This record gives sequence, structure tokens and C-alpha cells, in this order.
Amino acid sequence: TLNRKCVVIHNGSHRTVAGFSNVELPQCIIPSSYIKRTEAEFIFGTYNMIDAAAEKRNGDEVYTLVDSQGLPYNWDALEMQWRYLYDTQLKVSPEELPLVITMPATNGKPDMAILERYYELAFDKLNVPVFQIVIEPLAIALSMGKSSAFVIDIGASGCNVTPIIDGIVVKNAVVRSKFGGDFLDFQVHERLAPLIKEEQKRSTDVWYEASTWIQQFKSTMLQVSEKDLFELERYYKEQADINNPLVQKKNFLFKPLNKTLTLDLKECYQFAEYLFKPQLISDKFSPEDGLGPLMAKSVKKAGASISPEQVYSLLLTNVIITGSTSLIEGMEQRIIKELSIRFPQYKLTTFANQVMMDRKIQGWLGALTMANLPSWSLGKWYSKEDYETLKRD
Amino acid sequence: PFRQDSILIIYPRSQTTLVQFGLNEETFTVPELEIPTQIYRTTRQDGSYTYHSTNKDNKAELIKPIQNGEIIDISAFTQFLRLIFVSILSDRANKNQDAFEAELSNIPLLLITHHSWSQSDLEIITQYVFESLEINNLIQLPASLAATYSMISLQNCCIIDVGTHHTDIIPIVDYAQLDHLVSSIPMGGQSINDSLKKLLPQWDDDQIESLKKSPIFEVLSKNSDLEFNTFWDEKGNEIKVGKQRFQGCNNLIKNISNRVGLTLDNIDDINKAKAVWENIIIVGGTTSISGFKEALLGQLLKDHLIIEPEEEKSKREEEAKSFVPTIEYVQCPTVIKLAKYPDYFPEWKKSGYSEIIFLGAQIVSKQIFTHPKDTFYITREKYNMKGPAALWDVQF
Amino acid sequence: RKKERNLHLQKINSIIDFIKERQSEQWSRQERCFQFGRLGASLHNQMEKDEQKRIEKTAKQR
Amino acid sequence: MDPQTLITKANKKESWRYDWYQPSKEKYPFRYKTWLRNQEESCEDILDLKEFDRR
Ligand SMILES: Nc1ncnc2c1ncn2[C@@H]1O[C@H](COP(=O)(O)OP(=O)(O)OP(=O)(O)O)[C@@H](O)[C@H]1O
Repeated sequence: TLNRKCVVIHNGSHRTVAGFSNVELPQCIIPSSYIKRTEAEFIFGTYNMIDAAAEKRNGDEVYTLVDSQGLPYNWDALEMQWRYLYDTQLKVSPEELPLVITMPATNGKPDMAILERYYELAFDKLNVPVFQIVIEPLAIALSMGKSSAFVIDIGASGCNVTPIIDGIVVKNAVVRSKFGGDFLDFQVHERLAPLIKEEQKRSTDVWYEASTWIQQFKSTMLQVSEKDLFELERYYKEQADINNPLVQKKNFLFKPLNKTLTLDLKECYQFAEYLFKPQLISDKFSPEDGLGPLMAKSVKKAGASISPEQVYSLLLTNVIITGSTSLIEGMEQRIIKELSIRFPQYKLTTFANQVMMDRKIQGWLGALTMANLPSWSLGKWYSKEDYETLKRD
Repeated sequence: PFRQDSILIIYPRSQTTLVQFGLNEETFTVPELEIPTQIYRTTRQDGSYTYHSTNKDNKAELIKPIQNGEIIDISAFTQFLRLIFVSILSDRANKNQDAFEAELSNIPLLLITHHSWSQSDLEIITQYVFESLEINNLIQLPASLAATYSMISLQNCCIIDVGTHHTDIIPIVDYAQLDHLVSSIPMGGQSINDSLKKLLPQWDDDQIESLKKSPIFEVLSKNSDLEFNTFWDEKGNEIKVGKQRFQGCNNLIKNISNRVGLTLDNIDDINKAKAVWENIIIVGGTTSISGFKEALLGQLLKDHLIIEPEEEKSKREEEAKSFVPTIEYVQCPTVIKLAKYPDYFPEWKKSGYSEIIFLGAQIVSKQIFTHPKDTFYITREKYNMKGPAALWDVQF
Repeated sequence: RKKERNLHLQKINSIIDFIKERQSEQWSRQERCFQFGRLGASLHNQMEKDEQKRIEKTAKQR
Repeated sequence: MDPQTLITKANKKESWRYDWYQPSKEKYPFRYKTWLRNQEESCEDILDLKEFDRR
């Protein structure tokens, strides 16, 4: 319809996705972090950072670009990252093409602070011809053809739950669990460390391991128990007295040491259970912090923010299971089970894109999608006048 | 449509470019034109510039539009291209008085696109195709895409493109190119020469270069059965050499495999990833060196094959010796394999397949230009409808 | 108030409508290359047969 | 042999240009570059093929 195309940038907590609105797949995806070298040198790029890791130069440091809130952290570095993309991946002056970016749903408290900083970057530093920012979970629901949706972000750096009612992000009901991908990565590392040779530059290496073999492990070794592992285990023992798959072994080669690691099914399940029963992690966590009750909490809070009976029937029939972590086999079904436990009186309808690729970049695809609408004026497009207004006294 | 003799396929590269105006109708053949990718630039009063096929008055500068596969000066590039197109126009016009009554009438243009070109680069290029060369039939294929047809069409496969100063790593899944995984290494055939110079610092660079080209040079794993052998120089000199003729390749190969592993490890659908690993395709002039492809396979094999680590396997066997079921893993690849070549192109069979990417383009070219629909290329109409942007309507 | 919500409701309605439109209209990059794959395979069927028949022709020639 | 005239003979049409453009409903306070249907040296010689042939 319209004579345009644009740059879409999604600063995820782990992956930064960027590309052109012209295409289905992103132009490139790089880690949302960088290597600082010393004079001041900034390394961006998946392979580049890997090569830097291979160098193992003293003084190299890993810094992330996104904080716990899903917001930009080191703004000066952010400039450098985007600059990098414009020069080496997009390969176009930031002044010529339009820029659409996004962010996760928040409670609204930092909205103004973030926009100020973006106006400084986009306009004061990059002279971006036009600027827009959108909400990721909102975009996802919209790409699914949903006006109302229960967005379940089983991703890294925490689990986001966003109740969307009639195109409304219920900010009061939006919750951000501290548990997610990153947590599990930590646990995997710690649980497998007992089988690995020995059991900050070091932290740069941690990043490397996280970006490599750890990610490989979690892609296939982890699996989510259908039922509550504890009860399910008991069940099988009962049945044994009256086959029990929990004893089944799985194999995984530890590439860097060339050795076979072997785990049973139960152990794989044990990792998954941390997202449902965090009180099994330690005494610092409450049963309510598991995804089951967190979801219920956010559902109920959503009801509180506006006819609970209808709200529950609405959200529970528009459930979107997404985020990269959601790809762990069985996760989807387990979510369904948890929902039926806490809402046994409601029919559940969930959605999940079977294509792995689509989920991994779904947030970007959502942004992509919104960026491609013909009624230009629907967005809150920003210009220098908005930066000016902000700074005008 | 379309006349076989009017279909123009152009393949650019960091060194030279292949041009093949017209097809062989019955069969496919190896591109007969080869033009050095260089053009001269004259600086005139106040920086005004001209372009030349030669160095007018020894004042023009040597310009190389393409560097490491990437266009670094699109102005120069389109001028280079322009020269080529009109060169073949005048060539045929002189060879055939009635050329514009037939073969120079409707000319299909197939340009092979190196993945490094930007979105804006591509736009400008299509602009010149329609607004400078006034060509009313344009396809800008992904080079990797062309390659996937040549290997009897593959759904899941890898393209290893060996250049001279760079090597490109491309993964194809479901026939699509995974752009966010596609990368490139700043190493190529020249690095072989560099290491050979290091190895034999007393040799002339040409001795080294011509040796690389020579059949005595080989990647190992009956000149291999001799301690010494010889090769005739460009000047007719007899060059004698020992086992150094089998050296200088591992550095390149190792770096290739490093990125191959890293790239393929990021494929999301492991079922498809498994399929990808069983179809590896190797292309590039340097890959013509005997044994190269096999060595590359071998290096990839030993560094990625999922198989019970040597000793552990022997421990299964050891304990058995006192049948063990296959020790399956959730990982991949379990099978690493090179893709199979087509046996239906004798000409190319005879020439070798280092330039097979052109063949793939040739094959799909007749598939496209004998088809009743124009679904996959830019017409003047489409160009009028969208401008340069039309490319992303037909983008492959 | 009421109409403000209705405005929002129709705004997001039209957003979804444009999206679902493009879901059927777009015909994405992947769709093209996938169909080419299929297309190519049938071409290779011809490659095999036609080359065989070309060989056959030669054999019949002498 | 004038290569430009050869072009005029070969393959026998609105041109576009890359320039600034202002979005409108009405006009919005921003502009961007794109391919606009526009308002409406060279290589100088010809390459001697036969020198560039595989023979
Ligand atoms: N095969 C896999 N299955 C499940 N999870 C995976 C897989 N591969 C990677 N992950 C996890 O997915 C993470 C990236 O996912 P994702 O981009 O959804 O998180 P994120 O988008 O950064 O989080 P946010 O959505 O808050 O930005 C990686 O950190 C990795 O830990």
C-alpha cells in the first residue's frame, strides 16, 4: 500500500534483533551485550564476540545492554550498538530510513524517563527521521489475531505475564517473574559442573559458555514433566506395586571435553520443575512464585482491575504460550495442566506456533507486523518536535 | 519467449566475472567470457570523473568496484557492468548485421547476487538495469540459491563459498536462506599463497601461484606417490618441488570449519539441522584443487560428528567382551555428508564443478524462462509499479 | 468515556484486520523458495528422463 | 559503435529517484528518503572481446 520500508530494532534481554520490514526473516541477530576493549573499542556481532572470546585478552569485558526491567541500560553503549548495526548489518545511514523499536510491558513508572533518553539517542545523536516505540506482548497478541490474550512469555531473564483485555495491557496485572531462561542456565551450569573437569575475564568466558554448549544442552536435554514430578513419581511407585519412564537415561556429549554426560528423565524434569516450584530451589522463594500461581495471581489481578467471571473465561481461552524457553518439550502441556488445576471450571484454549524459528523471533515478528500496516497515522510517530517539546523549559 | 541465445547470465566475483550471453539450447555449457573486475577512473578539474576500459594517458586510477565480494563503489560497479553489457551488444552487433532483428531484441538478464550487498545497493543496481541499460527482464538471484538447484535441488543444505580473500558460510533450510546466520570469513585462496610464501620465502610469487593452480598441488588425506615432482612455469621453466606441494591448506580449512560449526549450531529445528548436515555443498575456484573437498568434509566430520567418544565406545565393547545397542544421543549431527552431484551434465562433468554455481543458475534459468508465468522476476511493468522496491515483491 | 473505549476497540479491530489481511496476502519469502524447491524437483525428474532419452537417442543413432 | 545507441536499439516507462518524502494523512512533521517516481561520465569506450574469451 504505502511507499515505505523501515528499520525494526528489538533490544531483547539476550538477543538484539534487527532487520528490514521488507523481509520475513531478520537481517541479523546479535547478543544484547558487548565486549569493551582498551583505547575504547566496542565489539558487536555474534561471531565477532565469539572471536573476541577466543582471543581471551586481558581487559576485555562483557556488558549487557538491557536491564532487569527489559529497558536500555548503558545508553552510551546503546548508541554504539545501533551505530554498529547501521554501519555493518543494515548498512545504511540512520537518517534515511524510519525506525520502529519496542519494549516489554511495564507498569508505566519509567515511561517518561525512557522516552527522554530515546529522543536524545534517536534525534540528538542519530537524526532518525521518525521514531516509534511499541509494546511487545501487545504486538504478539495482535500478530495472533487477538484483541484479548493472556501472554505467557516463557523467555530468558524472567517470565513475563501480560493479561491483555480488549487491546489493553493491564499494567497493574503485568508481572515479571525473576525466573526464566537465565535462571535455568545458571542451574544447568551448576548441576552439570559436577561432571565437568574442575568439579571479569572469567565472566566473559561464562558468557561464552552460555552462548554455546549451555544453550546446546538446554535445547534438547531439558524436558517438562507432564504432571507434578513429585506426585507423578509417587504415582509411578504406586503403579509399580500394582512402567516407570523416570529411570530412562538420556545422553549428551560435552563437546569441549569430548565426554558423555548421562542424566535420567527425572533429573531433566527436575530442572523444569524449578519454574513451577521455586521453593524447591531454596528457602528464599515462595510457592506463589511458581508459574502456576503467578499466572493465577495475574489473572485475578486483571479481574480486579476491571467482571472476574468473564475475565477468566476470556483470558483462559486466549492463552498464548511463547518466548524462546517455551520450546522445551512438554512445556506447553504443563502450562495447560497448571491452568486446569487452578481453573478446573474453565475451558482452556491455548496457542503456540509450532515453528521453532517463529517463536524465537516472535517479538521481532510482532514488531515487523505492526510496522507493516497501511494506515500510517495509527502509530504514535515521534519527531524532533517531541524532543524539543520535552526540552522546552 | 524466451530465445535461448538472448538469455544473459552474469556472475560477478572479486577477481573476474563470468558472462554468458545465450544458452546452448540442447545442453548446458561452461561460460565462455571472463572479464577482470576493474575499471579506470580519471580525475578531472575539480574532481569530475570519467570511466575507462584502459588507463587514458596514464592518468586514470585503477578501480576495483568489488572487494571481498562486497561492492565498495557502486558507481564504479554499475559502470563496469555497463561496459560489459554494451561490450556484448557491440560484439554481437558486429558479428550479426541482423542481431537487433532477433538476439539483441528481448534480452533476459540474470545477475548473480553476492549476499553481502545491502538493501540499498540492490535498489540502486536495479535502478540502473531499468533506467540506464533499459533492460526489461531482471532476476537478481541469491548466489546460494542458485547453488541449491545445481545439487539436484536440496531442501536442507550448506553452501561453502571459497573466494580469494574471503569465504562465505551459508545455511539453507526449507529452501530458504537463513540470513541472520549467514556469515563470512576474511580468508580465501590467497591465504594459501601467503602461507606458501612463508613456507618457501625464496620462491617467486608467480612460482607459488602457478604451483597452486598446478595439478601437482594437492590436498591429501599418482603424484602423491612420489617424493618429488615438477611443474612447468609460465615462462617454460621446470619447477621441482617436494611435499610442500601438499601444504598450506589447513589454516584455511580450520577457519572454515570454525564458522561452519558455529553457524549450524544456531539452527532452531534440530530435525532440519540433522538434514542440513547430510547435504554439504562446496563451491569456488579454489575448491577445484583435488582432495580439497574431501579434506573439508573430513575436518568437519571429525569436529562435529556425534558419536560415542572413542574410548567410551571401546569401553562398551570392553564390557561386552566379558551386543551393545547403539548409544543414541539427543545431539546432532549423527551423519555428516556431502551432497550428491547430478550426473546429467557431461560438459560440466568434464569441466569439474568448481563453477557449478553458474550451472545451477543456468538450470533454473531455463526453468524460469520457458515458464508461462513471470512470477519470479521484475518486468518493466513491475518496475513502473514499485520502482526498485519491486525486487522485494519477487525476492527469492 | 464510552466512545473513547469504542474508538480504541475499533482501532485495534482495524489493526487486526490489516494483519489478518496480510497473513493471506503477503506470500512470504519462504513461500517462494519452498515452491521453487518443489518445482526444481520436478525439473530434475525431467533431467533424469530426458538425459536418459538423449542417451537412448544416441544409442539408437549407433 | 556508440554503446549508448546500442542500448536504445536493444530490448525494443517511468523513472524513479531516491529522495526525501514527507508522510501525510495532514502532512506530518517529518520526512524520509525513498524511491519516488521522479519529476517528469560513462565508461566512454567498448571492451575488446576476444581478449576475454576462453580460448
Ligand atoms: N532450543 C531452545 N529451547 C528453549 N530455550 C532456548 C533454546 N535456545 C535458547 N533458549 C533460550 O532462549 C533465550 C533467548 O530467548 P528470548 O529472546 O525469548 O529471551 P529474550 O527475548 O532475550 O527475553 P525477552 O523476551 O525478555 O527479551 C536464550 O537466552 C536461551 O537461554
